Amino acid sequence: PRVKGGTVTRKRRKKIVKLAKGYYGSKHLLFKVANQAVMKSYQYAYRDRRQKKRDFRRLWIARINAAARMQDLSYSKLMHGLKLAGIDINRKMLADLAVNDIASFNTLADSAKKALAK
Amino acid sequence: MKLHELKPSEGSRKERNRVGRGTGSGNGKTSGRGHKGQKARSGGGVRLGFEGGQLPLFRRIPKRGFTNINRKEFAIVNLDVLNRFEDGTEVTPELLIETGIIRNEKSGIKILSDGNIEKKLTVKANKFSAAAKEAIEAAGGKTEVI
Amino acid sequence: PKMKTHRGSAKRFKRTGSGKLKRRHGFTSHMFANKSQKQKRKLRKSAMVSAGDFKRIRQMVAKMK
Amino acid sequence: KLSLLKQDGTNAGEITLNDTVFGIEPNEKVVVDVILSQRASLRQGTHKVKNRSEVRGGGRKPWRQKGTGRARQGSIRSPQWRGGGVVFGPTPRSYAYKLPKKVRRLAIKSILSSKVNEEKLVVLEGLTFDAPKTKEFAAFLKNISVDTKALIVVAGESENVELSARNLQGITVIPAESISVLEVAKHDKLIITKAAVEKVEEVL
RNA sequence: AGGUUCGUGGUAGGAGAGCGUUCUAAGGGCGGUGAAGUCAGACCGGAAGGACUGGUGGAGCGCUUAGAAGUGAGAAUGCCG
RNA sequence: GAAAGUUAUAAAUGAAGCGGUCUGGAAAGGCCCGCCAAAGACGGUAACAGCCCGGUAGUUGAAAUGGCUUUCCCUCCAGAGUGGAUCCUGAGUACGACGGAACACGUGAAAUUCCGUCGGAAUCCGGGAGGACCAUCUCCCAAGGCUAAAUACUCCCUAGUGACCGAUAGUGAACCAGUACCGUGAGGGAAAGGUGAAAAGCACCCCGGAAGGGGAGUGAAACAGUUCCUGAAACCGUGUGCCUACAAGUAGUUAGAGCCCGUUAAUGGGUGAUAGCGUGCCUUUUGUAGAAUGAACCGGCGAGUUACGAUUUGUUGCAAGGUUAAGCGGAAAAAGCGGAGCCGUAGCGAAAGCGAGUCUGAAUAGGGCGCAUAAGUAACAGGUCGUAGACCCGAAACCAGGUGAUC
Ligand SMILES: [Mg+2]
Ligand SMILES: [Mg+2]
Ligand SMILES: [Mg+2]
Ligand SMILES: [Mg+2]
Ligand SMILES: [Mg+2]
Ligand SMILES: [Mg+2]
Ligand SMILES: [Mg+2]
Ligand SMILES: [Mg+2]
Ligand SMILES: [Mg+2]
Ligand SMILES: [Mg+2]
Ligand SMILES: [Mg+2]
Ligand SMILES: [Mg+2]
Ligand SMILES: [Mg+2]
Ligand SMILES: [Mg+2]
Ligand SMILES: [Mg+2]
Ligand SMILES: [Mg+2]
Ligand SMILES: [Mg+2]
Ligand SMILES: [Mg+2]
Ligand SMILES: [Mg+2]
Ligand SMILES: [Mg+2]
Ligand SMILES: [Mg+2]
Ligand SMILES: [Mg+2]
Ligand SMILES: [Mg+2]
Ligand SMILES: [Mg+2]
Ligand SMILES: [Mg+2]
Ligand SMILES: [Mg+2]
Ligand SMILES: [Mg+2]
Ligand SMILES: [Mg+2]
Ligand SMILES: [Mg+2]
Ligand SMILES: [Mg+2]
Ligand SMILES: [Mg+2]
Ligand SMILES: [Mg+2]
Ligand SMILES: [Mg+2]
Ligand SMILES: [Mg+2]
Ligand SMILES: [Mg+2]
Ligand SMILES: [Mg+2]
Ligand SMILES: [Mg+2]
Ligand SMILES: [Mg+2]
Ligand SMILES: [Mg+2]
Ligand SMILES: [Mg+2]
Ligand SMILES: [Mg+2]
Ligand SMILES: [Mg+2]
Ligand SMILES: [Mg+2]
Ligand SMILES: [Mg+2]
Ligand SMILES: [Mg+2]
Ligand SMILES: [Mg+2]
Ligand SMILES: [Mg+2]
Ligand SMILES: [Mg+2]
Ligand SMILES: [Mg+2]
Ligand SMILES: [Mg+2]
Ligand SMILES: [Mg+2]
Ligand SMILES: [Mg+2]
Ligand SMILES: [Mg+2]
Ligand SMILES: [Mg+2]
Ligand SMILES: [Mg+2]
Ligand SMILES: [Mg+2]
Ligand SMILES: [Mg+2]
Ligand SMILES: [Mg+2]
Ligand SMILES: [Mg+2]
Ligand SMILES: [Mg+2]
Ligand SMILES: [Mg+2]
Repeated sequence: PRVKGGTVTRKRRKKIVKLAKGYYGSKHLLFKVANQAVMKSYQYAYRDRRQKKRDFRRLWIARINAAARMQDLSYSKLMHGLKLAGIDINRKMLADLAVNDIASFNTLADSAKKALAK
Repeated sequence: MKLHELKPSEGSRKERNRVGRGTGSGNGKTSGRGHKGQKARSGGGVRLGFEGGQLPLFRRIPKRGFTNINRKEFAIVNLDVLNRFEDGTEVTPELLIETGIIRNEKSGIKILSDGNIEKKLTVKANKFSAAAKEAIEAAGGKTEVI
Repeated sequence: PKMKTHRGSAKRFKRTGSGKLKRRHGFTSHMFANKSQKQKRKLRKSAMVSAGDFKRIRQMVAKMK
Repeated sequence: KLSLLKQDGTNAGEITLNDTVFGIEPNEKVVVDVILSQRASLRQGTHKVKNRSEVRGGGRKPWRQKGTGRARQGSIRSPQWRGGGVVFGPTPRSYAYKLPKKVRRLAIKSILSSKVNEEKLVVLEGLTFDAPKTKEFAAFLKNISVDTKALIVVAGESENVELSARNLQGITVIPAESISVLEVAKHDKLIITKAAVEKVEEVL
C-alpha cells in the first residue's frame, strides 16, 4: 500500500525551528540555516560546560590573591602555608570569606603564617 | 490460540535490513558499498570466475575422461538392513520394494557385506559381492542369482 | 530461471566423498624433453582445488561438477 | 468425557471422544504458523504500477547535453520528474504458501483439543428444523447459553440449518468436512453435532 | 535477580536493540457535550519520539498483539508550484 | 423445415418502530422498550438506519427477436469369408555431387528435414529407418488431401473481487483531452476536483461613475458570498515590552547587571549593557574556513525491489528416512486423493568394473580419495550470490520504418 509522506516532516522541522528562537534574521525562520545554528549551539554548550569550571577557578584564585596581598603574603605562600598546616578549604570558600567575612580570612592567613614560618 | 494474542516462535522471524536511510543506522550514504569503484556501481561486479585478465584456473588445467552411454548403476543393500526379516524367508527384489527399503531399482539389486547377519535366509538378487555371499552361507542361508 | 552449470569446468573437476573438488596437473602436454623424470612422475597424478580457488568457484559447479 | 445434550437444552446422556484427536497436548507454535499460512493465501495480490518504460511519452531528449545551463536530463518520464514513472513499486504477485502435511494435521488436532481444554465445545445429539426459520434458530442459540460467536458443525442430514441461520452475524455452519484451523480459531464457541464427531474422528 | 573485575574517541565496515508512517485480522474503545487536520505553550522518555490544556475546524480516529510494505530527504548545475 | 424445453434482451410482488426520552440546525447517535429475518448486500435521506426510501432473500413474468438442447422431418448409405495365376499400390521423385539453411548440433566421425543448380532408381523376388557405413535382426510403407477437444490473447459485453491509488497519486486525460499550445510536416503534448442539508446566492439604507465596502436580512456557521471544506511555510505589513548612533561582528555559547512579566510551578519566562571562547552544511581528498564542488528561500515528489535458482544461519514437523509436482475435488476455501519424480542411506576409477573398499602399479609394497569417526529432509524467516534494466539519474554514438527542396 502507498504511504504518502504527510504530517511527519513538518512536525520534525518545526521542532528545530522552534529551538532556534531568538536568532538573527533567517536563522529563526528557515529550516536549513536553523538546523546548522542548533547543531553549532549544542556543540558550543558542550564545550563551554567544561570551560566554565576553569573560568570560575581563575576568578577565585584572582580574588584570593588580591585579598592575601593585603596581609603581606602572596597567593603562592598562602596556599603553601594552608596546605602545610592541614587546612582543606577549597578556593571557592576562601574567595567567599575574602569577599565578605574578611576577619575569618585574616584568621586563616594568621594560621598559614604560623605554619609557614614555624 | 486467540487471534488477538498470536505469538510466533522466538528466533524464527527477523527484521529486514534497509540500506540508505540516514547515517545513524550505519548503512547511510554509501549503503555498505565503499567509495567509487566498479563494485560500487549499479549492476556492477565481474563474472563468477573472472580474475581481472589473469588466465582462469579452469583454463590452465586439462580435461579428462569420457562418459559411457551404457553405464550401469545398482541399488545397494547392506547386510545389517537385511537383519529385519524373520528367518526362513525368500527375499526377492519385489519384496524389497514392497517393504519400502528400496525406493527405485536402477539397474538391479546388488547386496554388499558390511555389518552382520545371523538369520537363515534365502536371498535372490541381480548381483552379489564375494564377501556378501561368504557371509550369507556363513549363517547357513543360500544365495541364488536372478 | 535456475542458474546454469559452467560446462567448461564440468569437464575438469571431480567432487569427492567429502564435498571437495579434485583436479589434474597442468604442465603435461608437449615439452617433455625440457623437464626431468621426477617432475613428470609427480605431474601425472591428481591434485585438489585449494581453499582460495574454492572460495571463488563454488557457485559455478554447484550441481555435480 | 463430555456430556451429550438435546437441542432443547435437556441432557441426553454421555459421549466419549477419541483422545488421540481431542486429548493431545496442543502445539501452539505450529498452530500459529498454520494460521499465518492460511491467512496469507486468502489475498488476491492484484496491484501494479508503471515503470518509466510504460508511461506514455518519453523518448525524445528534452534538451541538449551541454551548453544550455540546465541539468543533464534524458527523458520527460524519468523517476525524478513530476509525471514520471515509479522506480520499483508493487507488481502482481501470489502470496500463497503451504507447509508439510503432518504439520497441518498436528495443527488441526491441537487447536481442536484446545477448545475442549477450555470448555468451549458443545456436543449435541441432533439438530434439525422443519422449515427455514431464523427465529427458531435464535431461540435455540439462546437456550443453549452461547451468547457469543459460534461455529456449528453438521454432518449429513441437518435438514436446513444453513438457511435458517444464514442471517445471524457471528454464526457459521460448515459441513463437517470443511473444518479448518483458521475457521475454528476465528469463532469463540464450537457447537458440533454428534454425527459430525464420528466423521471428524475418522478423517483424522 | 544480585554481586566482583575490566572497560565505554572513532571514518570505510560488521553485529544487536528499537522509534515513527500506510494498510489488514482479532479484541477492547471515543466521537456533534466536538474526530482527523492546524496553531501556541515554561510537560514526559537515554535517542528516534510521546502526552496534557486551550483556540480554529466540523466528521471520522486511536489503543494491545501479530502480519504486509510505493517506509522516514537538506543537498543529485534534481522535477513541479 | 417444424414441435417442445431452456436462456438473453424491459419488469412484478416482496416482512418488521412515524416507540418514548436527552443533546442538537437536523437523529440514522446515547438511555429504556419492542419486532422481522430464506430479507443484518449496497446506496440515499439535514450526523453512524435490518424495521424512512430505492431495494435485498424468496417467488413470478415475455407480445417480439437472437442463442442453445432434444424429437420429428429431410437426406444419404453394402459388409464377411475362401484362393494367387495375372494386374495395381503417388518419377524427373527417392537419392547422389556442389552451395546454403533448420534441427540443442558452429562440417565435424554428422545421421534427419528444406531450398537453388546438375546427374538420376527399384517398383512386392520391392522400398525406408534404427545418429558415418557394411552384414544380421526389429519396426514401418514416402514422394496426395481433410479432421473436433485439451492450448494462446481481450478492442468489447453482463455480474463481481482487491491487507490497489486517492487529485504532483491513479490512464496523457476524475473537469467539453489527444483539447489548448508548439512544428512546413511526420510528430510532441499540458494546466485545471470540493459554497451550503436546502440558493434560502445578501430585499432595503449609506459612501462611489463603477469595482469595492459598512449596516440590515437568510443561514447551524457569511472569519461558508459564485477557486466558495480545512488554510501550513516562504513572502508582505500594522501595534507594542526590552536593546541600539566611539563601534571591527560564521552572529552563537558561558558568566552577567538592569528593565518587563507570571508558567504544564520549577533551583520559572522575554530582552539583554559588559566580559571569556569561537573560521557555516555537504561532497571529494594525504590534507578544505577554504580563493575546490553544490544549494536564492519554502512546500510536495525523488534512489537496494520482485520472480526463479545456489549457499549459509535460526525456527518447526518427521526421522534411515523426508517430501510430493502437474492434476482430480471445492467457495479465487479446507481436507481427501495423486509416489511420476527429487534429496539422503557407499565409495573409488577416464572406463569395463570392483565394492568398505577402490585406483595406480608386476606388488601381499607405498601413496591418493573414502569407511572406521554415519543425520537427513520439507517449509518459513535473515545475510550474500547468479539470470533478468537490478540502486537512481547522465552521454557522444549505432541500426530500422517513415517526414521534409514554402529556407
Ligand atoms: Mg491509502
Ligand atoms: Mg517528503
Ligand atoms: Mg538575544
Ligand atoms: Mg534491524
Ligand atoms: Mg559506519
Ligand atoms: Mg547523506
Ligand atoms: Mg561518491
Ligand atoms: Mg571498492
Ligand atoms: Mg564418479
Ligand atoms: Mg598426451
Ligand atoms: Mg517510452
Ligand atoms: Mg530513442
Ligand atoms: Mg502517472
Ligand atoms: Mg564507541
Ligand atoms: Mg575513553
Ligand atoms: Mg549491518
Ligand atoms: Mg464529551
Ligand atoms: Mg451544548
Ligand atoms: Mg489516516
Ligand atoms: Mg484540535
Ligand atoms: Mg504511538
Ligand atoms: Mg519513498
Ligand atoms: Mg527543496
Ligand atoms: Mg523554480
Ligand atoms: Mg415492492
Ligand atoms: Mg416492505
Ligand atoms: Mg432540542
Ligand atoms: Mg433514536
Ligand atoms: Mg430520511
Ligand atoms: Mg456534519
Ligand atoms: Mg452521510
Ligand atoms: Mg503411398
Ligand atoms: Mg534418406
Ligand atoms: Mg551438403
Ligand atoms: Mg530390408
Ligand atoms: Mg530411434
Ligand atoms: Mg546404428
Ligand atoms: Mg499418406
Ligand atoms: Mg487536496
Ligand atoms: Mg494527473
Ligand atoms: Mg498550425
Ligand atoms: Mg457541494
Ligand atoms: Mg454593490
Ligand atoms: Mg454589502
Ligand atoms: Mg452583517
Ligand atoms: Mg441569526
Ligand atoms: Mg461538509
Ligand atoms: Mg477557503
Ligand atoms: Mg502564515
Ligand atoms: Mg576613541
Ligand atoms: Mg554608546
Ligand atoms: Mg559575546
Ligand atoms: Mg590534491
Ligand atoms: Mg569568501
Ligand atoms: Mg566536480
Ligand atoms: Mg552555484
Ligand atoms: Mg530439523
Ligand atoms: Mg506418499
Ligand atoms: Mg589404500
Ligand atoms: Mg541486487
Ligand atoms: Mg518529399
